[PDB]
Amino acid sequence: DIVMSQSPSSLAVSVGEKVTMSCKSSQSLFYSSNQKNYLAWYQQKPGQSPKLLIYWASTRESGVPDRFTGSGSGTDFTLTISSVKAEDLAVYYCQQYYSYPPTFGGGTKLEIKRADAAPTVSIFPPSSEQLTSGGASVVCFLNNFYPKDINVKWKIDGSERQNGVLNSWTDQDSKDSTYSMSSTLTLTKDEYERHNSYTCEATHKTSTSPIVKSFNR
Amino acid sequence: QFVLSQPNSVSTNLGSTVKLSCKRSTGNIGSNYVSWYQHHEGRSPTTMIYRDDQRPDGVPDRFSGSIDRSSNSALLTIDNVQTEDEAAYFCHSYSTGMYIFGGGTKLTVLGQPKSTPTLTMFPPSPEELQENKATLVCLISNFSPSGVTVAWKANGTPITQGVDTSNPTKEDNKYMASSFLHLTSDQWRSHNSFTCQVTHEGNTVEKTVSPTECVA
Amino acid sequence: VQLVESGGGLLQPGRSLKLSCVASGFTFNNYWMSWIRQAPGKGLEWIASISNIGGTIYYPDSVKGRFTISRDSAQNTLYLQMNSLRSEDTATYYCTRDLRMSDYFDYWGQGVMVTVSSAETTAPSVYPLATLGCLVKGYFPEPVTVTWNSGALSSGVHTFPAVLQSGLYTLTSSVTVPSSTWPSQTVTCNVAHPASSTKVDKKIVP
Amino acid sequence: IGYKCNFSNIFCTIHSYFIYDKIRLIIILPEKCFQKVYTDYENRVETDISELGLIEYEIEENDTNPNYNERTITISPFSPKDIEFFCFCMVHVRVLKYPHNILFTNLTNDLFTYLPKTYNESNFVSNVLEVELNDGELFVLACELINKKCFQEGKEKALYKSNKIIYHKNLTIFKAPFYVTSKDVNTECTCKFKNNNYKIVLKPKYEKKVIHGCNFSSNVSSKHTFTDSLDISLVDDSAHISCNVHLSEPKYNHLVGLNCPGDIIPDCFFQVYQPSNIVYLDSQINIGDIEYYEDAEGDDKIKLFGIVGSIPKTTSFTCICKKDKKSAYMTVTIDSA
Amino acid sequence: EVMLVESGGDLVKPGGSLKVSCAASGFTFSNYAMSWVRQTPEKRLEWVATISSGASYTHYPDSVKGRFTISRDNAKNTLYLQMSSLRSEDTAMYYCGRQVNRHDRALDAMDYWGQGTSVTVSPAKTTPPSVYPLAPNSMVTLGCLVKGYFPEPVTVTWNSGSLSSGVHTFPAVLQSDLYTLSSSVTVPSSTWPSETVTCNVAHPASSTKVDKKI
Ligand SMILES: *[C@@H]1O[C@H](CO)[C@@H](O[C@@H]2O[C@H](CO)[C@@H](O[C@@H]3O[C@H](CO)[C@@H](O)[C@H](O[C@H]4O[C@H](CO)[C@@H](O)[C@H](O)[C@@H]4O)[C@@H]3O)[C@H](O)[C@H]2NC(C)=O)[C@H](O)[C@H]1NC(C)=O
Ligand SMILES: *[C@@H]1O[C@H](CO)[C@@H](O[C@@H]2O[C@H](CO)[C@@H](O[C@@H]3O[C@H](CO)[C@@H](O)[C@H](O[C@H]4O[C@H](CO)[C@@H](O)[C@H](O)[C@@H]4O)[C@@H]3O)[C@H](O)[C@H]2NC(C)=O)[C@H](O)[C@H]1NC(C)=O
Repeated sequence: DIVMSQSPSSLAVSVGEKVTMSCKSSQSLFYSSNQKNYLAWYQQKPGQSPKLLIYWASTRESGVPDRFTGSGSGTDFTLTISSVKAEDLAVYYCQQYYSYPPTFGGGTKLEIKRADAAPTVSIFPPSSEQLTSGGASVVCFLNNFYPKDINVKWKIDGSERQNGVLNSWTDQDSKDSTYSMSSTLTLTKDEYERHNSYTCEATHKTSTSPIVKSFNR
Repeated sequence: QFVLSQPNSVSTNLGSTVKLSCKRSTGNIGSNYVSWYQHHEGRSPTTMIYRDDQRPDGVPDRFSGSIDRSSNSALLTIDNVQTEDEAAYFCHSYSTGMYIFGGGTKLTVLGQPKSTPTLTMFPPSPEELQENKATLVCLISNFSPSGVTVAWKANGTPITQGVDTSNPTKEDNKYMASSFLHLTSDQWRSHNSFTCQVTHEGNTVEKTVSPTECVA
Repeated sequence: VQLVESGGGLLQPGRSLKLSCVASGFTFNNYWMSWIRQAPGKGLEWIASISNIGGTIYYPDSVKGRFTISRDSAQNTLYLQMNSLRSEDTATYYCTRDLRMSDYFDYWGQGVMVTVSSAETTAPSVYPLATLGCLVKGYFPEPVTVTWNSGALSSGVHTFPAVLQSGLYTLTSSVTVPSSTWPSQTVTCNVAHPASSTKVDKKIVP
Repeated sequence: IGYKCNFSNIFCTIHSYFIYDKIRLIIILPEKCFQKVYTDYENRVETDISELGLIEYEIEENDTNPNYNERTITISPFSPKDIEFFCFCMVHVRVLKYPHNILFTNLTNDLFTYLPKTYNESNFVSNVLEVELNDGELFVLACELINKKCFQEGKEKALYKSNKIIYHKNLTIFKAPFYVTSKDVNTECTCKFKNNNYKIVLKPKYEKKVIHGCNFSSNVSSKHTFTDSLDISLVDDSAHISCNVHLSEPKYNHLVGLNCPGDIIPDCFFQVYQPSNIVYLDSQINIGDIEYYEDAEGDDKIKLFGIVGSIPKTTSFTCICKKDKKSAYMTVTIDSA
Repeated sequence: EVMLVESGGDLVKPGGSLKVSCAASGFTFSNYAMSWVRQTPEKRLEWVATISSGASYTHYPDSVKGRFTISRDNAKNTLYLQMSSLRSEDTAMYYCGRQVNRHDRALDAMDYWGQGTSVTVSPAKTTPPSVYPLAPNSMVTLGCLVKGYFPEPVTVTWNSGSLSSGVHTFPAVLQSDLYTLSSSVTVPSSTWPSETVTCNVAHPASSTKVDKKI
């Protein structure tokens, strides 16, 4: 076995800079005669399969951007992106193939610093065919904002409640480079047919007021 | 896997038509070649019939084969039985690495007339009685042919164990054979009836002895 | 065609013997070979079969491992290496040439005899019986001589065959004499075993 | 041992793929043979052995014997062309090319630049090399063994066996058997070099079981796939059954055999009917290197051989499968073109 | 183009067995050796197994030794993997990757990776989802809710894959032994309700396929 200590686990950079992926192996990966290293870096795009970048810890694959110039020998190995782009915000993996078995790294997510943007909240009422089953759930669609740090509060007839609420956070986009989030106000049919005003408030850094969108039956 | 059932002994007169069977137990006999061989005593076995019915060059037409699907048995037919035909005959079927043989029917040529056996009995000697042992002797002589069967009996009950019987040998113009019966010292004088019956083609000739005998 | 058989003799349990079978005339590597034996008073039994060169070899389960067939092309001979012999193997062994297409044996060999017994060569014990006959009980190996008055009684000499009771032979020899000759004259039974060099004389008196 | 031709104690015809074999002659034109050669026989020319297509050769002249001045030559399997060199006194020799791939694992100091492609220690995986071999091939290596126990043993309790394990010079060579029966077979060669221990493990590829033959077996689950099948348990007792393979190609990489559930007559595939006409196969085909293999699926009987190369005469032979009174004929017809 | 299309994703009770294929296309299959790797739900990669060029050699790690069985059919140019005595930890996304053979070595990097087919190990039998539309005047956002299903995953598209610009599909969350997710697509306000958008949901484990329009 080999342990592939790869740091940092999280990383946030800006557009158009250099960042140094770092990974260190437990044992050396340098043949004496071969004079090469047995390390491979892979790019696992979010919602996608991984793909190889550089083999032999230096030589790059065909179709790999020249900005990706890996480095290192023996134990420590470092990959570098000469000019970061908005298309390669992927978790980079550090894999060895020096001896059986081949183990991978922890991954280095490429979160990115983005120009601050506003969230586009949108509330949706439950469906009529949904009420027939016996349930009633309201969803407020927040999407395309920066940063990811946000909190959504659910108000029902003024008073707040925290009983059974879903929270889904997305990944950065390749064209707009933003985050998104949804939330579900799960409720029974008998409980839904008592109140008439349903509101969801989100707390984003752009505005000081809780960005609110509501509906009245 | 099957058994070739041949009878035990047959006797013929010069110039007869004799059929010799070879009954297969399981499986159709019409799928395994049977081969009839002639084994004469004091010689090596020869070959009379092969591939069911064809016979080798040097086998007279007297010898013939025959497969009967009804009785599931081959039949070696020997016409005009000659003097030298007194020998044992055998069948042999082969299949998938299994060479199965028959029983070996002993064909007898009767150049001599019918003859019943002359019996002779002998009780244990005094010196053997001293050693706490007894043995009876049955002398079967001048009988022909040799399709014989022995039976030692004690007080009517057929004694089974402690009996040895020699096959009919040639010493006279007709055959000769002998049989023995081991006993205990006290077990001989225990019963007062011993008999030796020989089944000679139906005739069960018999003789007897008794512990009350002439002494001194 | 000719099959020359060799070997054979007296052997005790566990011993091993190799029987040879020299071929003659035919093309040796073009005919299957086999070994067939017959025990005294029993039917023919197949023992081993070999192919033309040695691609296929069968044995019956009775001699599984105990026997080992062999054949040599250069010297045109057949072999049957038998181990751990038992009393059941007491038989005369024959080698045959077979046609695998006709499933039969065309030519056979002389057949050498094989004796498998744990018997030790010992002398007999005579017993007079009263026609008068002697009794030769428990003798080995075959044979034994029996005479009356050291060869003076010519007629009536009726010596019976031998039989294997419990590993040993046993026989009787009677002589029918006229009624007037006994118990008048002295009737002498001379018995000798030339194998063990003995000579016992027994008279007959009841 | 090797080929030999004697002219002191007719035509000495020889042609084969020579795996470091020694051609023996006993005593001659043109000039001194094995360095002078009768290439163009009609123009009667004298081409030297240096200006020929063979990669590695070794020519030897022995006069030490007080009766003959013998001439010998060793031919490495490394030959990129089919070279034909003659020398009479008649002794014509055409060195054939080995049709199989060659895997050279050079683990020695000597820079072996004769063959470009080669394998060395970088291909090892923690001092382990797992080589796959096709139906028939040749694996070469150049190093020095520890206690010289190599390429014969096997640790899966199933020993990988070869047609020829040839040990000349400092080169261990393995000749792959054209058809090995077992599913798992292996061989270990523990060689040492540069104070490191290297283990070369060899195993066969998924053998294309395309036996140009006939399967009269009454079984479906067979480890061997014949190009022709049938059951023999059903025919008439007097129905002759004819399975007649015909092969007609320039080169041959074929496997020919049969799976007979009954007995096989004659002792195939060494002996065959021409068509009691029992002839020998190697002489009937007239090819030296013909491999023979046999197998037994329980009670089924498998007998086959492997022909590799050209063939001099249109040969036809016939083997027989006999189950009880039933019969099954098979006719192989190898054409020559 | 190189194309490794995997197959064989479904739920198994702990102890069951499953075979996953990988139809390789567009290259000399017997020329290059193959391998499998799995990615846990935690996005952790593990090496599953690797097979030789002609299936003579195989390797497995100490974790799945004797439990999984890699195999390749170079006649049909497809790779396989037979998993047995499965545990809950065996739940991952199993990738079919082709090793590099430039330099002839048994252990190398994966030149090309496959789409990946995920498996799941749980005793809860597959329950089909309930598709509920979500309708709301500028740059109108459209929603589609998928509630109450098991197990992961579920494919969602809009207009059979015609709409992709500015479309978000929100991840699945675990609902007391069930799952639930939703999706949002943004369109120009003139295009709706004048033209029809249809949520295209698909659940592989239960062969479910719902096409509910907004
Ligand atoms: C066995 O086979 C292997 C594989 O063919 C072979 O491995 C070679 O090892 C040598 C060293 O032993 C490597 O050769 C070079 O060594 C020098 C030393 O100064 C380095 O500078 C080289 O690195 C440069 O390589 C490129 C060409 O100059 C540059 O573009 C690059 O940026 C580096 O600066 C290199 O390490 C060599 O790498 C491998 N072979 C290959 C194909 O990589 C070995 O020699 C064979 N023999 C034995 C006995 O093992
Ligand atoms: C097995 O045998 C092989 C075959 O020889 C061997 O691998 C070979 O090693 C030699 C090393 O001498 C390599 O030769 C090189 O060839 C390149 C171009 O072909 C040259 O540029 C090289 O010369 C450079 O380096 C020299 C220093 O040594 C300088 O003097 C020179 O000016 C050049 O800068 C060098 O000659 C050869 O390429 C390989 N490969 C092959 C296929 O030949 C191997 O070492 C042997 N041993 C083992 C264990 O494998």
